[PDB]
Amino acid sequence: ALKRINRELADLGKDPPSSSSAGPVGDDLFHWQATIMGPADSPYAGGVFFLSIHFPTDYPFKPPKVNFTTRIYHPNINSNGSICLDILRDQWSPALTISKVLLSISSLLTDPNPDDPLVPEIAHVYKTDRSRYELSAREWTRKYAIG
Amino acid sequence: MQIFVKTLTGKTITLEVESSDTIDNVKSKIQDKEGIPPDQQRLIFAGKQLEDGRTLSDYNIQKESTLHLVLRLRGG
Amino acid sequence: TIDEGLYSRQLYVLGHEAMKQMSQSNVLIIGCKGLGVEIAKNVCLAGVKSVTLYDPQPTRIEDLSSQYFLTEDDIGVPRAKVTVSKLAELNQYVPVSVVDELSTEYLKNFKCVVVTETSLTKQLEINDFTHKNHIAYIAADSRGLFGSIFCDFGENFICTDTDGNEPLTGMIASITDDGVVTMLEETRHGLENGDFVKFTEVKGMPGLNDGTPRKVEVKGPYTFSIGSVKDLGSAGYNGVFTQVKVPTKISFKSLRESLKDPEYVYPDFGKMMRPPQYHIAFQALSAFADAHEGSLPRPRNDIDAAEFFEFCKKIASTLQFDVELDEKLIKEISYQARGDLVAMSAFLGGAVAQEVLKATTSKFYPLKQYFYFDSLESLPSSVTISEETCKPRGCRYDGQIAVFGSEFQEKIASLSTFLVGAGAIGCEMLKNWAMMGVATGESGHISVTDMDSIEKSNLNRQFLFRPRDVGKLKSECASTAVSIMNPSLTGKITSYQERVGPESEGIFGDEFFEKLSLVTNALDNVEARMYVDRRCVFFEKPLLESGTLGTKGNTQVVVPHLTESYGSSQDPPEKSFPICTLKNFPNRIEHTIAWARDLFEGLFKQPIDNVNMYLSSPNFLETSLKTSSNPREVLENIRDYLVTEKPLSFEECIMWARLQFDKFFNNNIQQLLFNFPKDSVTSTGQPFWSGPKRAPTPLSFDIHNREHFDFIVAAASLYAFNYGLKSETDPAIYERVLAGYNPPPFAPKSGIANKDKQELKSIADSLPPPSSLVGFRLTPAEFEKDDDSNHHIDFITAASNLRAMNYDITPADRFKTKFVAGKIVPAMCTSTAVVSGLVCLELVKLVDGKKKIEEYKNGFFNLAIGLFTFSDPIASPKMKVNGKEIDKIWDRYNLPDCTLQELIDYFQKEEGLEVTMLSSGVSLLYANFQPPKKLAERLPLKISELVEQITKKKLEPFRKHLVLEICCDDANGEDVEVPFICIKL
Ligand SMILES: Nc1ncnc2c1ncn2[C@@H]1O[C@H](COP(=O)(O)OP(=O)(O)OP(=O)(O)O)[C@@H](O)[C@H]1O
Ligand SMILES: [Mg+2]
Ligand SMILES: [Mg+2]
Repeated sequence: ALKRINRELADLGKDPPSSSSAGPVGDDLFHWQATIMGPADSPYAGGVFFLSIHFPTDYPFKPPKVNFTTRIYHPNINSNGSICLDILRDQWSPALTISKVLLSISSLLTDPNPDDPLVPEIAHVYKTDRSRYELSAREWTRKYAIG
Repeated sequence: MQIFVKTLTGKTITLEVESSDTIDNVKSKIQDKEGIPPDQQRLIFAGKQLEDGRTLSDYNIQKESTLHLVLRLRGG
Repeated sequence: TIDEGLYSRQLYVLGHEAMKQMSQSNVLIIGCKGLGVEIAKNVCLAGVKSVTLYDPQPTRIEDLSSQYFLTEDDIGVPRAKVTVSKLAELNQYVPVSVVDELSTEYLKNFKCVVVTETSLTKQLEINDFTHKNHIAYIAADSRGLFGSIFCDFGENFICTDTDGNEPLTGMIASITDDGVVTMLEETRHGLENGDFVKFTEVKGMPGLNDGTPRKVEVKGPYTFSIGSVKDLGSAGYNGVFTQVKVPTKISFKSLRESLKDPEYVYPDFGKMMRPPQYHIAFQALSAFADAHEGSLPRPRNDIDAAEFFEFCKKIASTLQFDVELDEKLIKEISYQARGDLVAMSAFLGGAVAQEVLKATTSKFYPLKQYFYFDSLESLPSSVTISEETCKPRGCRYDGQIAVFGSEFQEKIASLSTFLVGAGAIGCEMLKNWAMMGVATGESGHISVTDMDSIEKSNLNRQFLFRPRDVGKLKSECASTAVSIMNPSLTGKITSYQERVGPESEGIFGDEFFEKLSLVTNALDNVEARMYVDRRCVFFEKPLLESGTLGTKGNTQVVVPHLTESYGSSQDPPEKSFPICTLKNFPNRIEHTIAWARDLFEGLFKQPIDNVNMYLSSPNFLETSLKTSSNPREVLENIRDYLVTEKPLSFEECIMWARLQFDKFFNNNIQQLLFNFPKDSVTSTGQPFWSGPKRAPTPLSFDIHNREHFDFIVAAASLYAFNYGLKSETDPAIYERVLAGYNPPPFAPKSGIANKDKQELKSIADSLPPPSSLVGFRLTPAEFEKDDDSNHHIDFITAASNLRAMNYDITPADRFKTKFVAGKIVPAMCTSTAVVSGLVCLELVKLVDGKKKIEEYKNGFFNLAIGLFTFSDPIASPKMKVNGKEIDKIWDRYNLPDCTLQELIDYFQKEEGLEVTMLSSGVSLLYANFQPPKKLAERLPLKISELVEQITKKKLEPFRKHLVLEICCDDANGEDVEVPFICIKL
């Protein structure tokens, strides 16, 4: 557990992710805070989203718990910050690094999936009235993800 | 060479392997046929648990040999 | 009419029909020694109609070696007479009787006949009768470290269930015109060739939905074939398939026919030449006993060994056995003839009891027909085993001294064991230790810990407890019971009610652990197993692990500096469903049960906790606002459960339950169908509600419907419990109150600044002040499956079935709902007996201090199919550190309480390695990439001071060591793995 977590931390330190920055909270190795920058070619451009990562006692044999702290208007992210990502529930394997999870979350942000949604109302808006979805996403990322 | 794998639940699996194959290849075949990751597979032949990095010929596993795929249980 | 309050865990293994057949079957057991009493105990706990005992032989002292219902005050009394009274207490539904005389014609009253400690001529006489009258016959034998079982269920035995697995079911994607059935994306059917399946909900091929089973030809992990479906249709879309299990006809041979041409069951494939040897050996034992007035060969006697080998030669010649006799093995069988070990008795008794249940239920695959087993690797080699050491001393351990000797008895009597857990395996282990004489010496001791209490469902497989003991601590009851069994254990057992974990290190500290000899786990979760494994690795103590599940079980041994620990391997993890599947798109009853459990928690537990916390913590509002993810939900919960929706009578509870019914089974479905109409399509043109997504339909409340009324009753009762109001059960009041209900109108909402903070503040000030309500609390609901009067399982079942009705899923009953929601682990007494026997067979290997790794065995078994397998433990991996061989698991660095700088310098100079990371527990003490100022602040501090500073917590006075994890790099910059550090405070 500790060996793997420190290996990931050192690997992050050597090569900056540029688009992300994750690290332990205070000195606790099992509670990290990460930052994701909104993709330029997305409604969330120019926004910073904070995520909380909880490594279980059985890491890497159980998935880390990743939640959004900032509020985001996304079809696959609900009000509690839960993320509809397969690799975090049952497809988790002890071979995926935190950087891979951050890349997966960024790819989720750059294009949502309304065909298997977590928030049906936002998915309906996205599928029927795209422009209103764009306006709502920009408003939310301007009044929550900036400042 | 053809070998058989018997699970603790009674299922039987037929694998087409060669005497020079490593245990890693056999575990990958078992994963393909069953979906069990290689790190969670416990294979037993003739009272020896097969370990990664070695070959079948190291355990003298020949054609029509029977292996057992087992697992640990949490109750009790 | 099965008492599900007692057979709860056993019904999940066998079922209602199997136990119904069991409750009408009579079992006769001939012989009341350790093996016979073990079989009778397991059968009485199982729940057969009745048990009859036949053993008129007077009791002897040596019989106490494995007979735990015999005392030293019963010498000279027939064994059955003194055993029936104690066997009659195990289960109140199973009478136990004794017959002083047995006749052949009397055998027709019994469904199964078990024979132990009987000569071969009598066995032939009994089997000649039972075989022709279709009576199940089992014969078991235990000689020292050798055992044998023989089963004969008749020529026309019908086995309805062969492997004991649940039928396989799966969702189809498309069925071609040639019968090629394909599963959904990345889904495995799990079928084998020759299976039978039946289809339902198949679109385009109605013929397949009749229910006629069809042969299966597996063409891969994702597709199979059923034949030609040309006539029924062209192609079928969607649908589900379910496996059909067909009965099998098994034909057995009589003992007389089976002696000449036996059929063997091999418990180990590493030694496949032995069972033919044991077949001759046991018959030679019978002949020797017949030629010596029923006396077996004396322990370690060479004259008797020679005569026995002559008998073996004669029998092998007579039976035309073309096998070369192994003289050493056969004479070993001769030497240990008078041995009577409680571990072998428990192992064989569990196996034989499972066979009896198979006979009486026609379930699972029986042994066919001979099962010869040996544990000869347990024979000590560090002591002198000879005729002088193995002679009887006139004590209760004669049956064990006849195998191991007096010196090994002295070694056993000095053990200082630690048993973690006091469940079924714990009770069996304690019995085995008491019988073996463990810790009865001047320097022996036993410590047992368990924080749980005895419940009604535990009495089905934990035989040390009685109905009078319900509500008491398991460890104390077990210690008292075993002290009753073996009086020499009086004052040599200490019982704790402490949970073993990080919070109990003050009791199970360095001083406690340094005195132990071995640790035995009897737990039921992996977290505690891993913790105890780490503690044993740190203190370098042997560990005995065991686990069971239904009819399956395993046992593992961890030996310091020899094998790998328990935590060096992985097990499959628990499966959790995606949140999107549970929340909106369920397709299995498990999804609806999980949703119903979440609904229970969110309706009766979380709001109550929020209200209680608000009325206790003076500054709860600000902390919740700045901490909770959704403070608006917390404020709404507090308002609703304090002022807005506070009930003043049970009628208001009924109205609230009706409102919740509308909210969760009619309105959310309407909203979902407004967002995704049934005719909607995805972005690729496919229909949305296809495959794993089932289109729901809102429910309209009908009072006369059973599920609706059940939900209303359960919800109203739980709400009244929350508010402490009297709850009625008469349907008249419910029907009278709900008659005058006007549903508020509902229309799905299409959607379409910081002023909301003003609304939040208005809600916050609308709440009554905490000082206005002093001494007022709301009782939360803590989930409890085992109580049938708290409406927990009732509510979960009703909600799950209503949501299934929403999505057209097949509902389940309270039995399956309780199994799924409660995370109940199926359990059996037979599997517990088998695992205890195997663990106690490895224990004597540990006591002897065997060094080679080929002498230890890890065991796995499945009794439903009669599978046993053993394998050597995996040796601990090695590594090269500074050109030295280091054990990767069992080695550590021992350092004083030096400074961080001194530790770094020591590693740089002594080991030649550069330290890059140093952590303790869950904190990072030192890292190479930290800023220089922080390091300069931390470098000159001692390790204890550094840990205290970083964790902001003083070290406890009892803390005598620190465990540090270190990552270091060599001169070239390559990372080299090193063992952990043990700082001595
Ligand atoms: N960390 C622990 N420390 C000590 N004892 C433990 C610990 N975890 C579990 N146990 C005990 O181990 C035993 C497990 O055995 P078992 O599962 O048969 O019992 P149970 O959990 O009470 O029963 P059931 O699972 O049938 O409801 C129980 O006594 C449980 O209290
Ligand atoms: Mg319990
Ligand atoms: Mg349990």
